[PDB]
Amino acid sequence: GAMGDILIVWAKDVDEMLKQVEILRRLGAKQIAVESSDWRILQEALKKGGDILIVNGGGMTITFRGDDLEALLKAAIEMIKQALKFGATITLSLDGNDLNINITGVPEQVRKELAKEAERLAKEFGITVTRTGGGDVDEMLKQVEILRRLGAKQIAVHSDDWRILQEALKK
Amino acid sequence: GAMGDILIVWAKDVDEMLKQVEILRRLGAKQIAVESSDWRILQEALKKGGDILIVNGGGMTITFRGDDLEALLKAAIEMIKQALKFGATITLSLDGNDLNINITGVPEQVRKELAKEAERLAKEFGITVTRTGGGDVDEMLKQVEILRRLGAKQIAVHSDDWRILQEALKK
Repeated sequence: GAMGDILIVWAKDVDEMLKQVEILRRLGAKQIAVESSDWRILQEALKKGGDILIVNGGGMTITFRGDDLEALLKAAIEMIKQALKFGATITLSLDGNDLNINITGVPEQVRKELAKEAERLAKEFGITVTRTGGGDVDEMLKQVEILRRLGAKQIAVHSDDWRILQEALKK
Repeated sequence: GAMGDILIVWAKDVDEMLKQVEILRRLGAKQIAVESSDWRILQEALKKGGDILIVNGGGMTITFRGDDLEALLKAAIEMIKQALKFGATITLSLDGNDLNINITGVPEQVRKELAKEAERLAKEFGITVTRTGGGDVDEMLKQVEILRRLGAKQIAVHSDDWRILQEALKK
């Protein structure tokens, strides 16, 4: 199209991913790359005819959920400060009662610490939290090979995510 | 490679982009997609042999700079709350004394408001701020065509960015 070749659709839920693709296809979108921490969502993207994927190999998605946006923001702000200080790249967006946080570029131990901190903040601010993705480098390698077997043509990795995974592989 | 085909490198400075590419190439990285709000950085990516680009068509990058990280975080947190409430996707990362904020998925008027708010917060917290990118839909279309003339093979747009730009084109 006039604005580009590929739209990037981010998802942490397979049904929300399919809803977003349908909206964009109705607006005349053609090629769609799906970005997700959930390997199953990337597999669904391939099943439905996508072949460009963006992974979260070493990181995870944290989703705070609640009626009170000010409570979600208080929890997210503590996650932002801690994650940034450890050298993370963090992406935030609102979707109804969800505040979605995609985290990359921290070692596995630090990400597990952040996941535990998310659970503590959820309890502190009277909200719920879900984790999407979060695995080790061997699982990342295994799941990338599965995506290729299922017909992925282009798999993209955030450079900070890749550098963390390469460091984990050397160890 | 074993972890994927493409690394995504984000940049708001052309020299930092080239530094990151060299680091990754030394670690054995091959294909690199460059993501930037600055069309000149995307043009440099093509000049140096890249052909995959990720734009920020309707959004912008805001960079707070200062010695006091707690001051940068105070300014960034006000930007996060305001941008999220308007329906933005925001990506944050630290790089030395810079706090980088990539904003997509808000209409042009709201983005201009956020840019003015960034200038006010910089003054309030005794830090500096720079804007990278930020243009209208006609400029976006013009610059995408220039990237294609300069040999771009795949141009990706965030779906929220694309939906804002499509809405601006209908108007």
